[PDB]
Amino acid sequence: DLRKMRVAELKQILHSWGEECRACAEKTDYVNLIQELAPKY
Amino acid sequence: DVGTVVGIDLGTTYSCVGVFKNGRVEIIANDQGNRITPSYVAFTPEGERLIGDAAKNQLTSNPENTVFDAKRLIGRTWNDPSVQQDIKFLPFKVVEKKTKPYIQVDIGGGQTKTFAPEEISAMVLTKMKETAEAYLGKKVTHAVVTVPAYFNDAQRQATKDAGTIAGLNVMRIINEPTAAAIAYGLDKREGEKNILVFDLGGGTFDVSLLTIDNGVFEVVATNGDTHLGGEDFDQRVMEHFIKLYKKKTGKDVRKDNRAVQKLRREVEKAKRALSSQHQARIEIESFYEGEDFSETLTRAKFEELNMDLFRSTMKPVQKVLEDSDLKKSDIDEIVLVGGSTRIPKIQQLVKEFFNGKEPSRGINPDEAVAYGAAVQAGVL
Ligand SMILES: [Cl-]
Ligand SMILES: [Mg+2]
Repeated sequence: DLRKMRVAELKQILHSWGEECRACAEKTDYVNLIQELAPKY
Repeated sequence: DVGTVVGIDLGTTYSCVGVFKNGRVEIIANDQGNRITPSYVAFTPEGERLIGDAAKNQLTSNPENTVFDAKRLIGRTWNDPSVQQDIKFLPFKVVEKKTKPYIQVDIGGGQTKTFAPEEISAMVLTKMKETAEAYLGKKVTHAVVTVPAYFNDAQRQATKDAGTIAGLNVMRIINEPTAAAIAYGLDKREGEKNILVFDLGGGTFDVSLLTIDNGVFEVVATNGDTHLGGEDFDQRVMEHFIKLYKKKTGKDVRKDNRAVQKLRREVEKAKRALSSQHQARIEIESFYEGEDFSETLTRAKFEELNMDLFRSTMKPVQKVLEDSDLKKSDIDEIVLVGGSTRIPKIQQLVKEFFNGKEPSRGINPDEAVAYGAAVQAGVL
């Protein structure tokens, strides 16, 4: 699901929530943050 | 408030700390003036704890009480085939406790003590912390720490635990190849690229293929040799000179740790010198039985002694390209890590492998991982 998306799409999801991935070097970092934040949004 | 967050390369043989300020990273010299610090711990006979240069430099008849290479054990179980292999070449005692490898050493006073790998790495982190605090003129409480890409969850957690024991909140664990790429600003450029990180450290060799997609990395393929590094080149030179000295004097110095230590120190310096000179003179006053040692090493001889080891670095690179089905030409950036990458023959092998493409340059390869860590710490 998440792991299949492009980085631009992961960033799109986070931007739409007004959330930022601070000091997130790798795609896994974006995947992990979206999973943790998903029940909020 | 997390204060000034520093970047720390907690390395197998050497460690490095930097801080981001005024648009760049300052790699911080230790109190002996060195921008890298041996990942070493030892004890004086009187029971004083030495960490870093003092620990590595301390001449001893008892090598079994100097601790190093704890990174080889950190986060691993006793039954890990990697541990069972590694303990065979480590001079200090490693014992099972709590299904885990512990390190047993004499600490002075006819007392021994057993330490978890992460307690040894906490001591190294303490020294790097102190290094940073002396430069910054304030306490440091938070850090970004690097690990090898192949580290598992337990190994990453044990690294964080080393940080906790040292009084550091490790805010991010980041992979070494990614850190080196960040150092060179490769995340700030547009487009999709393939990055090959060629990392020949003091003790380990790591090749990592990274992609970048919209400023974000992915570690796609890794290979290397965990028992190939700069110390192996030094050992080839050691063997050459021990053999030469025995041929010349009839004296076999191998049983004599203090003489061996003295030679190893001078060989490390000679090796570094041969990256920029064609000859290096190794001179030790009172080397053995009060007799002096004086010999020269040419770059050609250095190359001859290590040619198989140098060439062996190209196989993992081929394996990573094959695994990813990438042409040589698909590699957009080559990032070199480790001072062994300054060895002219290693530069030439890499250049020839990649059809004359020039690697990234501008950052000391011994410092690049810390540099990247410090960049990432700079946004926290
Ligand atoms: Cl190292
Ligand atoms: Mg390293």
